Amino acid sequence: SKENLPWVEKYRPETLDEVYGQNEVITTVRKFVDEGKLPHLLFYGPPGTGKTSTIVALAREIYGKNYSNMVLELNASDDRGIDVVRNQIKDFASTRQIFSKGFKLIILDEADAMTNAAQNALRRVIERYTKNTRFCVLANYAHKLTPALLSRCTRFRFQP
Amino acid sequence: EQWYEKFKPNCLEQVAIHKRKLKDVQEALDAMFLPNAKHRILLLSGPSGCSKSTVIKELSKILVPKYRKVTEFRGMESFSEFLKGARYLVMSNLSLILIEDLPNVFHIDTRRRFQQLILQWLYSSEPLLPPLVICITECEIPENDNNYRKFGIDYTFSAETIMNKEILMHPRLKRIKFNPINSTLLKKHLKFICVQNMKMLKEKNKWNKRQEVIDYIAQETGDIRSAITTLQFWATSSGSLPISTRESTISYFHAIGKVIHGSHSTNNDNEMINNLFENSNNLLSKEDFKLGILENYNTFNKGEFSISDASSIVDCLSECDNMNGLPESNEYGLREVRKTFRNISKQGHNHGTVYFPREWKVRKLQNSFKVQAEDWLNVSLYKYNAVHSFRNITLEFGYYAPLIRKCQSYKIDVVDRIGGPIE
Amino acid sequence: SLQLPWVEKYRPQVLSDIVGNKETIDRLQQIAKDGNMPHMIISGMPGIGKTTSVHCLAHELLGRSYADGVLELNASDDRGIDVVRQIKHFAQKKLHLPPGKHKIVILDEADSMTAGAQQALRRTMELYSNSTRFAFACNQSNKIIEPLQSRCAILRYSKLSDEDVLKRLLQIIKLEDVKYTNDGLEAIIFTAEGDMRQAINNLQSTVAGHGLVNADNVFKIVDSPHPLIVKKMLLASNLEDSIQILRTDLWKKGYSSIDIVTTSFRVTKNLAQVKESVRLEMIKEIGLTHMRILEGVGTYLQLASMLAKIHKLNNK
Amino acid sequence: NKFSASTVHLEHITTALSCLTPFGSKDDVLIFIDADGLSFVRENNHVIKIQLLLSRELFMSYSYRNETEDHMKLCVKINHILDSVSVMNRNSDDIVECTLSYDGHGSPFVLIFEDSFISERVEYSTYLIKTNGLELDRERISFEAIIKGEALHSALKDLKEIGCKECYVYAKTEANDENVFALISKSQLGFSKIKLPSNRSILEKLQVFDGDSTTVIDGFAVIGFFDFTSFDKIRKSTKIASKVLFRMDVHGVLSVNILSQPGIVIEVCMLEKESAQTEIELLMET
Amino acid sequence: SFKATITESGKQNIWFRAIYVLSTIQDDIKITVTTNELIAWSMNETDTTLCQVRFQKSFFEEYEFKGVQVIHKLYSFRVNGRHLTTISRGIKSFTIAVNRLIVVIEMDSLIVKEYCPQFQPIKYDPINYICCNSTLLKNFLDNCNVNVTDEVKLEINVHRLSITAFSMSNTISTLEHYCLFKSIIFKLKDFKNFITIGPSWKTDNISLWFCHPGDPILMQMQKPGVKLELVEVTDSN
DNA sequence: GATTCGTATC
DNA sequence: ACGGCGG
Ligand SMILES: Nc1ncnc2c1ncn2[C@@H]1O[C@H](COP(=O)(O)OP(=O)(O)OP(O)(O)=S)[C@@H](O)[C@H]1O
Ligand SMILES: Nc1ncnc2c1ncn2[C@@H]1O[C@H](COP(=O)(O)OP(=O)(O)OP(O)(O)=S)[C@@H](O)[C@H]1O
Ligand SMILES: Nc1ncnc2c1ncn2[C@@H]1O[C@H](COP(=O)(O)OP(=O)(O)OP(O)(O)=S)[C@@H](O)[C@H]1O
Ligand SMILES: [Mg+2]
Ligand SMILES: [Mg+2]
Ligand SMILES: [Mg+2]
Repeated sequence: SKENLPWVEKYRPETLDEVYGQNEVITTVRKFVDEGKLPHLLFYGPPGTGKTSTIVALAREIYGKNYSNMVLELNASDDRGIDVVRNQIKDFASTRQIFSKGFKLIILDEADAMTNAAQNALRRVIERYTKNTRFCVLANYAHKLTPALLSRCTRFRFQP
Repeated sequence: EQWYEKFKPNCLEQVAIHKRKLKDVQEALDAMFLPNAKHRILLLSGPSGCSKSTVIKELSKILVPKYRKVTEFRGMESFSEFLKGARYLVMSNLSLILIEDLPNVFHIDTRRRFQQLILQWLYSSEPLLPPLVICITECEIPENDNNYRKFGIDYTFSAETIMNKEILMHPRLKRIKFNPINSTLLKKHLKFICVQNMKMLKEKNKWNKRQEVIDYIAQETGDIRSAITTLQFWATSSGSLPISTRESTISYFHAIGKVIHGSHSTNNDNEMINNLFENSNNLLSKEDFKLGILENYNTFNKGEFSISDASSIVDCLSECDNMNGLPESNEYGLREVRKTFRNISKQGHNHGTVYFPREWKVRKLQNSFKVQAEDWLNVSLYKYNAVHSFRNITLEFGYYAPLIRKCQSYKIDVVDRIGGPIE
Repeated sequence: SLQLPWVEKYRPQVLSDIVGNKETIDRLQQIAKDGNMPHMIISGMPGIGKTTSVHCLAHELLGRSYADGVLELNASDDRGIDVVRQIKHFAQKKLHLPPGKHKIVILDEADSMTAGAQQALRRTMELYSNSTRFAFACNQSNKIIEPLQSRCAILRYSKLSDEDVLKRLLQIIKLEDVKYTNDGLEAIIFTAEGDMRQAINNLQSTVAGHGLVNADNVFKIVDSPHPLIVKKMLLASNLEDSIQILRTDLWKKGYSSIDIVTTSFRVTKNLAQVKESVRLEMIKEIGLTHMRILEGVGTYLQLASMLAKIHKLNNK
Repeated sequence: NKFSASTVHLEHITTALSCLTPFGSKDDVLIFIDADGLSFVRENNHVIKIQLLLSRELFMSYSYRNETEDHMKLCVKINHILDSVSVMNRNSDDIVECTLSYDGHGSPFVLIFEDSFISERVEYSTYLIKTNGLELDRERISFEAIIKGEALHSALKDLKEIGCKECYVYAKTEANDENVFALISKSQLGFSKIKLPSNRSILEKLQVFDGDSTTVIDGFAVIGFFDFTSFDKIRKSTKIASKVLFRMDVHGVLSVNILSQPGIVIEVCMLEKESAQTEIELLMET
Repeated sequence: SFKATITESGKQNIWFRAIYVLSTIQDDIKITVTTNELIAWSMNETDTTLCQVRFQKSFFEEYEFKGVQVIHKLYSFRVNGRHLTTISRGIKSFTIAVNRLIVVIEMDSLIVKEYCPQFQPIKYDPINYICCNSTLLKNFLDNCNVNVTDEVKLEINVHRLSITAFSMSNTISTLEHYCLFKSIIFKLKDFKNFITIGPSWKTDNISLWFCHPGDPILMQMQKPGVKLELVEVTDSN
């Protein structure tokens, strides 16, 4: 089951307790979760620092058993062109969250590989449906993201 | 309504156009209203807001009710149906047809259809046709959303790229290029507007300080419409709101001249270069610009500068050519060229004239050489069971093989140097 | 799960609550009252109020007809030539507006539109100028074709100063009764770098994390702009200090080498008090390092070599 | 074989597959195998879900010899199945006996077509499983309408022809037998309305509740703002529907129940947009 | 002010086909309004064709009448052809009335559909004889594709009448009222549409009035309560 | 932007 | 059953 997995995947943190090294960002996001308001987050740092683990554990302490109906995770393995942003993300954001755990979450892992047109179109999806959804952006290289996208996202730096 | 719509000219004398250009347009138009007029089309090209269509409207409000309205198009084959019914406007329907509305030319298919339909118009066998006029506004097309097409009409929206050479060269097509409105006309008209609004400008207390802005605007833009819009915005304002007018794009040779000689507006090299990259990165990011720099850096002092400077310039260009298409490469090359030409520049230099690179001619000649070599190869393969690599054709056979195949003929095969002789 | 973020919770609803661009905002209020708003193009940098001012203008102008009067289109919506051929029915619509009022077509992010769409927008702006007006909002005005800029009045929004950022932060703080100190707010403004949205986000994060907005708490969760650390590294006298910055404040902090190289390129472009020959030599060295990084060698030794070459070309 | 089902009425499974096409045409399909019947589940963008069910009574043989687990789940692509059955239906006029089969986890989904002379056998590769959270609360229904299939299909076709970028639904029953049910569309034409009749042959039953499915009140209407992209996904299913049941709760979930004539049962769950309300009320009071 | 209702099958069909032809002539179909008739008509980009269809008050079950231009009062308005051609696309009662047009549809299944298309007030803008049968021209014209053939030649002779869509051609023996008291060339994309309006209200003669090559040609058809008119220009020289 | 020719005007 | 609704 979980005994035939590589140690890099077998020891993936499941709660924010098990994420070590990054203390300030973890404390801040825990307080954000408890206070009930979560801004549009942007996680930046070297590879293998615990960004995906942190956001996934946060979205498991924010939703629970509905972590599969409230979180939409898109990454580089999926097409994220202009049509994808205009249709899939827009329809996920416009729809209602069945009231479950307040706002819905959208995790954009490896956003540095996204085209500039998609990032530019995502600007008016981030700030229009912010009342229903919160976007999280994970990236290793900040130079590939438009400055407008960086403006509307709260930057948390994952140190080595 | 808006000053550029309320103070529109009612006669030609209120039109902001040069006298000579006006004469050329008038004589051409009148000649196009003749039963059998050599010229069938009148392609007016130029920057935006140069009275390209204002003058045409005024002129067709005089010429039309003399040999007989402007019937403007409204932009796949819809333009075909429009032009299929734009030919019946014959005598008693003579109505100068103006095509300021360009059927979408950013789409390959309808661009080709536009070109091939205007060609059919040019080669029409009908004995009587209406005066056809097309207005094209030359405006650099900004950098798209990663568009990898990077085709011709994805850099500049110009007549050359919308039409094909044949169209623009057809004997029956007359082209009259238009120039930005000169500061003389701009001041002359921006003052007429002020003597029509001196009332509000007086109570506003700006009627006194009106010639300052009338001159700054006349020196900042050649666009009459933008000038009037800026004047309206400044006049209706209250405070010291900054006077900002639209921004125009430099030309290819204009950019080359700015890189080589510089600009009088700015004596700062860094600021000028940075602004050129910011506003013009759709040309400074094309290899033809570096080829133009290489071809025209000898037009400084007519080519009477030290050889060390030329060596440094060309060495830097070669070094930046192996930096890939990186942004730093051009910023280094242009900066080095400008530095080199700044240190050597003085007073007393009768600079030369710049020219476009001849690389396209070399590529066409290379294609011709390839076409020549292929025939030789297949002839040999069918007549001598001989396979020869193109490298050996370009280094040995191209010269020896025709000499032998011609001299043996001297006593189907090639008798001339493959691809023409070396000069 | 009921609170909205302070960026959206405190978005201005009236033109009087938009800090900065004093003259431009006053002009906008005058247009709101007088009417007859011209075609406008609003440029500037992120976080200055180019959309919070166009929406406020449309509100205060149309008013009760803000539902049948403001056709908002942005990058998130399809804006091809076909859409521009939604923008024609809206213009042809007749609505009984108060005298001097016109319908507004807010095309947010007009810099991302296709050129065919703009070439058709010219037709719409020419045939229906007497009933509807267009308000383009963009970040770079050159991305709008010159024929469209010809018909519009260009209004350029400058960077927000420290005073207009401090005033809005004080308003938000008094509304949110958070605790602060002068140094903390100064640090928030310093890290904002003329961005109101980033300043609000940083203040919200500092309040949530700790509660007291002082220098230490702000700087332990918000980092000083790295362009400024790149500039400090590139202007060092001797190579010891430059490499020291490169390591401590850029490598051990988690910044990627490619990010450092790109930031160094921009810093060199905008650097002052350096000769043109020195600047172009540094540009060449940075370009070579960028080439090496893109080819796969993303190592700290390459950046150290680049700094060594920069110092070598500085000292001679 | 842990599961085996045989049938000759292949038109039923063909209609099941053509009723699964609207929910995207190249993606993954979930098939749930249980003793009661055979069910296909599809989900799109986490906003809409379809669930067709082929009962045991539709097959002469339905073994389900699996004993370790009560239900079996497998994920297979739909493009493969569509592209196969498309060329298999070339000679559909022959007496074909379809045979479904599944041997458990790690084994392919078999689909044998025997014509008594040729026995075509296809093994569909099964993929890992990424679909119930999108279900309305049964104790919170705000309105329950039973509508005839043909009328709803005609209304959906009309809305398609009008474009219908956005759609609205109304459910008001006034003091008398004033059952009002309408499908308003935000289209190019403007604000278009399709009102279902109050007669009992088209609208058999309309009942509006106060979010508890027990207390019936009159004079209040429940408004549903739905994206017509998702709302058109039920058109292909209503084409073969005898009666259609509409149910929506206060959480903004519309559950379309389609029954065919025994035939096939289709359940579609649709999410409501964030959100014009006063315009809706003023247009229908007019 | 206006309220008109259509409550028959073929009448709805003729209304639909006329509306579609007007929509395919111009994007915005133009309808003027008279106390005794309903006038619908269109225009061309190059001002070449003029198709007008008039519906008398006897064509509607009720024709109550209570922008405005006097000449008798007259309301003229513009509405999108493509939008209103889908509204008129079984129907029991088709009611049209009037700043957005009002049209009511009541299906035989008691389904009532409401539409509110926007309309724009505007101002009204108002030899030899041939009486050939419509169907003989219909079969030939339906066999002509607009893309491949654009012009039609009308050569009228006392012996016979031959029409050539150019060079596919057909001949009709001399016709009922070929009063000469010639050669005419005009378009085709609208002629087929006009000749196919009429044969929609099944319950069929077209009139060609032309004078000179430079003069327009008039087409007229007759219906119990519908009037059909088409004017097209011909090559001058 | 540079050169050369050609005006128009003070 | 036949007409209409790749560059
Ligand atoms: N702080 C941490 N505590 C414990 N394990 C960690 C931590 N950070 C990373 N890991 C382990 O490293 C693995 C990879 O880290 P991830 O968080 O999944 O990826 P990442 O850190 O976001 O790097 P990138 O940018 O995605 S390549 C995890 O599955 C964990 O097993
Ligand atoms: N004195 C003047 N002379 C000429 N045009 C004037 C004058 N005063 C106002 N105008 C207006 O300025 C505008 C100039 O438009 P044009 O130059 O004719 O169009 P254009 O050249 O195609 O510009 P673009 O490229 O389409 S934006 C028109 O609307 C004129 O009515
Ligand atoms: N002048 C201003 N005064 C006060 N708050 C402002 C101002 N400008 C922006 N904001 C804040 O910034 C957020 C709204 O951002 P916008 O003004 O829409 O940014 P923007 O100028 O449109 O930049 P882009 O083009 O969207 S990246 C809200 O949190 C506002 O409170
Ligand atoms: Mg990751
Ligand atoms: Mg013009
Ligand atoms: Mg904005």
